[PDB]
Parts: sequence; structure tokens; C-alpha cells
Amino acid sequence: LPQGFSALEPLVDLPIGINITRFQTLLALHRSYLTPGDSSSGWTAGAAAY
Amino acid sequence: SFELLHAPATVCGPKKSTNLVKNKCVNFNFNGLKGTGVLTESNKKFLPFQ
Ligand SMILES: *[C@@H]1O[C@H](CO)[C@@H](O)[C@H](O)[C@H]1NC(C)=O
Repeated sequence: LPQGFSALEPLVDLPIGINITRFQTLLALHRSYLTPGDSSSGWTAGAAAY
Repeated sequence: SFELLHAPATVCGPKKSTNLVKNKCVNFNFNGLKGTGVLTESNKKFLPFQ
């Protein structure tokens, strides 16, 4: 995280009204000829972090 | 059929607009806040979400 300052402006507002306790992030993988394998091992991810 | 649920409402459709006057002491209700004053043009520019 760089040592800087920046403000966050609002994006959306959802009138949902449910109970939230947990969450999970998704991901997009890639499957090509350079990563042979089945649906459980033949994929590539890419460089990312959060 | 009408449903009542423990959630904020989404359909009310008030409508009932009114024209505009300037430089005259009039009562105004722009979005839900009341007041009693005069209107004119301002030079300051709001941020897009203000
Ligand atoms: C879920 O949220 C509601 C708020 O309407 C609350 O009354 C309730 O105790 C919460 N937990 C549940 C339903 O387990």
C-alpha cells in the first residue's frame, strides 16, 4: 500500500435488507494449451494480490 | 395485491412537479428539505455525487 492519501466517493446504494455475516471473493482463471491438464489442474491464474 | 414487508419501499411514484422562480422569496421543497428564502445563481461547482 503506497504512503499516500485519497478519498473514496460513493458508487451504488442497494436497498437489500438481508443478514450478512461472511463473504468470499471470486477469481477468473485461464485454460490454454501451455497448461495441460483436466478441469482440476489444467489452468493458469496470473499475478494478482489483494 | 399489496405486500407489506420489513424493508424500505421501492415504488411510490409521487410525481407532481412545479415550475421554478428566481429572485423571489418563495417556499421551496427541492427533494424533501423545506425552507423559506430566495434563489439565485451560484459559481461554485459541486462534485458529481453532491
Ligand atoms: C436478521 O436480521 C433481522 C433484522 O430484520 C433480525 O431481526 C434478526 O434477528 C436477524 N437474525 C436472524 C433472523 O437470525
